[PDB]
Amino acid sequence: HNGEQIKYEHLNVTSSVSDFLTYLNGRFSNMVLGHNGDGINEVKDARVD
Amino acid sequence: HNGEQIKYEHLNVTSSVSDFLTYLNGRFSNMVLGHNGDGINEVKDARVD
Amino acid sequence: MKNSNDRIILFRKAGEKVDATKMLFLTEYGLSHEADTDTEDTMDGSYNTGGSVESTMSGTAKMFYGDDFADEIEDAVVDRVLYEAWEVESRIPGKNGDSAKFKAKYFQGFHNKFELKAEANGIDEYEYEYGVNGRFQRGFATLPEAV
Amino acid sequence: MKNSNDRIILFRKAGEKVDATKMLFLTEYGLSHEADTDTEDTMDGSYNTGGSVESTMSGTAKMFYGDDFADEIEDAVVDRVLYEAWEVESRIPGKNGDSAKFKAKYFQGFHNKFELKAEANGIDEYEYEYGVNGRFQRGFATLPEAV
Amino acid sequence: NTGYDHKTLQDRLYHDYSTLDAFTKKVEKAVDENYKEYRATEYRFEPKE
Amino acid sequence: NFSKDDNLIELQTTSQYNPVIDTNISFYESDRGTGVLNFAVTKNNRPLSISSEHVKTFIVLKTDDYNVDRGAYISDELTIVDAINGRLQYVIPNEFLKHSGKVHAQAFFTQNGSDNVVVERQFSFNIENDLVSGFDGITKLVYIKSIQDTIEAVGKDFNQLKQNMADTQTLIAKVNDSATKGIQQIEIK
Amino acid sequence: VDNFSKDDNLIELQTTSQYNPVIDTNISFYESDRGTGVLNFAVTKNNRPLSISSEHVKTFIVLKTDDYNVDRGAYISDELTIVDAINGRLQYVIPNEFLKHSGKVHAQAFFTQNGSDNVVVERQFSFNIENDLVSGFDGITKLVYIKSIQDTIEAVGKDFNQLK
Amino acid sequence: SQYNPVIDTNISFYESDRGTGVLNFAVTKNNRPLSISSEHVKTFIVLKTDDYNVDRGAYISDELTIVDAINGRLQYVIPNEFLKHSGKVHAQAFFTQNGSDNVVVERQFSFNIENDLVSGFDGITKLVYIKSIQDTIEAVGKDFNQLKQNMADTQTLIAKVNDSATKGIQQIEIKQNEAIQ
Repeated sequence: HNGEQIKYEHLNVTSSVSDFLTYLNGRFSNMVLGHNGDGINEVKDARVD
Repeated sequence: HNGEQIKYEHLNVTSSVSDFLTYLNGRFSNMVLGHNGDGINEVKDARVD
Repeated sequence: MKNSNDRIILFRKAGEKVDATKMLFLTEYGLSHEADTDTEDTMDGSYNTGGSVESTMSGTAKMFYGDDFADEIEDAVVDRVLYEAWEVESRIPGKNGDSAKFKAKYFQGFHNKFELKAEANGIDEYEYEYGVNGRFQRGFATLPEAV
Repeated sequence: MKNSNDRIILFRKAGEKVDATKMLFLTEYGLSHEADTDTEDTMDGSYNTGGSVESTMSGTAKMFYGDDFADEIEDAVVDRVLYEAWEVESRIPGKNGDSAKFKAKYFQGFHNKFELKAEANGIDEYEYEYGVNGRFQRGFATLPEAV
Repeated sequence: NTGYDHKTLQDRLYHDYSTLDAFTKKVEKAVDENYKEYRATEYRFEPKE
Repeated sequence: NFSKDDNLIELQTTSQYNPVIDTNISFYESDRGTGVLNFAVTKNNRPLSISSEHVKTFIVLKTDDYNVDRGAYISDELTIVDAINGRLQYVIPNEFLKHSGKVHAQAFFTQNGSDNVVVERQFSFNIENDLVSGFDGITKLVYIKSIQDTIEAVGKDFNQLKQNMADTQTLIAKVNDSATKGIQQIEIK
Repeated sequence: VDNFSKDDNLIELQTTSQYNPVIDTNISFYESDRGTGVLNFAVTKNNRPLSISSEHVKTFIVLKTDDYNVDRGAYISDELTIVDAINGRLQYVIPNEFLKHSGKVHAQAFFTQNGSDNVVVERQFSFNIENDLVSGFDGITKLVYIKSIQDTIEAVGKDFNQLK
Repeated sequence: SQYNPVIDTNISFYESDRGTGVLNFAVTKNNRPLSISSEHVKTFIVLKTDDYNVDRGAYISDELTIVDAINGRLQYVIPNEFLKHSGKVHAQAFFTQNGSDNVVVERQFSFNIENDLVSGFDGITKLVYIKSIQDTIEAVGKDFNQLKQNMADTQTLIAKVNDSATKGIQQIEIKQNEAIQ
């Protein structure tokens, strides 16, 4: 089977495994090599629509 | 199926799902994180979609 | 680190359940396991045959007056009676409830050879070769008379 | 220029991935490669046949109380289990990123023979012959416990 | 929005986005299905039936 | 490129008595800005990911002839490259080379927020002498480049904050100029 | 506990009355970690893990440097911070202090019965900790640099308060 | 649960300094007063008043005065301008032997200095040893990072004041790009 096929069902949530694994890898990559800082200002700016 | 019978291709990176899960678990058990602040890592994790 | 004389070596006939004894005045004792593996060639590669293993042990000892055991051995080699022997290493007791019995190897087979030898003005020495006849089992065994 | 005792020699069963150990108290260790080439004659000339090569290594060592490895060997020769061994020369590290691991030869085969020997008032010595079962690979390998 | 505390905002954003995406995807799937059904019932050039 | 970026040493971040090792790395005296040490960190057997955001890594370096009247020692930061793979490199300084012979090194990491640190190997290292010499840097040099760069960066941050606070008065002029240029571009086309 | 410590040591502390002389553990900490020294003890009765909970036996570990003396040395007894009450997994974080006391350090476990004076004690071990170029190398420059940063903060604070 | 760091080096604070804030410290090396010299050792002291917000900070840093080396005493005369702050002045002393040992003994303490002179010379005094190059940054790292974060807060306030008009620039460019259509 191709990885896009198989379904990963969490609570009330449907998604493949390939997409989920890519999302896990992207999370790891962002948490590691993603620049950070001024989180409070980031949130207070994200408050806008 | 026992995992190894599955394909997983992304960004011209073909591999088996059962191997990629081990790779992710490895990267997670080797990931390092610092107490940058009171939510900096949290927002950095949320930065993906 | 083990002085050879620590190795204790017993024999007895299978039929005589009660009987027990030990070999005395060993000078040189040697065990052996001989694997018969002769690969026969193949076009695509080679295969290593798994053959039988004729294990045997040879010991030489002395022969004194207060013992006839060696005579029992030179009897068995001829009469081809079965025997069973115990290669027990002393100073190595059990682990839980087997302390009185020390580690040993047990194996049953025949005595394949007896050869004694004399030398003017010297004690006569008898050598024996014993074929083990199969797999040698492990465990612990108890000595007689605390020696 | 290499003192023999620099040669370090390890074994382990293929199945037991985690397991690792080393041979101790070697006295004489000898490797061997034996080429079987018997030319059969020809009218116009002669041709040198290229035959198999049954490489094997024989080592003798001593046997003490804080070790049973030699017993595992005398078990394998009988049970004819597979093993794999490492002839690592210490004081010879990698070249780029393999310094912790020193040069070695790796080969997998069976133990073809075990023969121990005793001698009154002396430590018992066990010798072993190991068949390599094919080509011996090269590279570098890491020691355990820094020794 | 469905009343369930998560471990992190990332998990919450993921679940909500996936719910919305599945909803919009189910909607367009139903749309395409109805359109194909109408095209069938209009044209209907299957001699085998 | 021309540089000695071929070497590579692994640092096992494990508590199993990883002893000192002669990495067999012999730069030369007349080598400036081209002596590089490629470190690859490994947690237990596979590479330990890293980042300049969460943690901050430094290395200590000390010649073997280190005395009070003559020696050498430093402690300076790293240059993480391919962090996810647990890889990084260190550009050898220029003043340290003048001191030749054996060298001991070390690489220690500090996790932000907690200041709890980690020390990996305490490995060895070599440096040789060449014929381009004659000047003697006998004066022992000991400078904590980490805290030195810290104070320098704090000063530069204060200065940049001052410049930004000064520019805050120019932002209205920027807005007006941008609006005027937009109106001009509209009236043009 | 975090995913940054060493935590590459699995010690098999078996409650066997037969014999458990000593463990000359192959382990080091380099004296400069001082923030993450983790010991992952296992527990077994004969060959299987134990099932110890908080309501059940409480845990204790005693640490003692090699050369302990009322004037010189180190000795303490603290908790274990149980991880898994099923497989007997006990992760103990070493204090910030002993890692400053270079050299060897012996240790031992201790299990108290929750609700009775009965206790149990496990096999010893010795996790040496070596010296490091980080915990040495000078006895002036550190003071010089702390003084320099103090002067810099005391100075820049004036301009900072001014511009603020 | 006792401790015995093997450096046998301590820097004690005389309780008999209740007058005129003449901080008279003593040194003990192997339970012995260590003879010091200007070159043999080095010293340092930092004092910060109670938690003033930013306005009145008695933040002083100065070396010591060798009153008696052979006896092992170190005097520090409190500046009159400093003791005006009647707030509890936290204090950090640092002594360093430079005897081929990386010992930098630090003493954290405080008292209740009055506008006239040192008063209430109490407070649970602790001591530490800087035996590693990471806490030299962490020794004064607390207030250092505090001021760093204050500077960063002012910087982000300035950045928000600037974005207030950068957003206007964005609105301008977008409205113009829409009008040209």
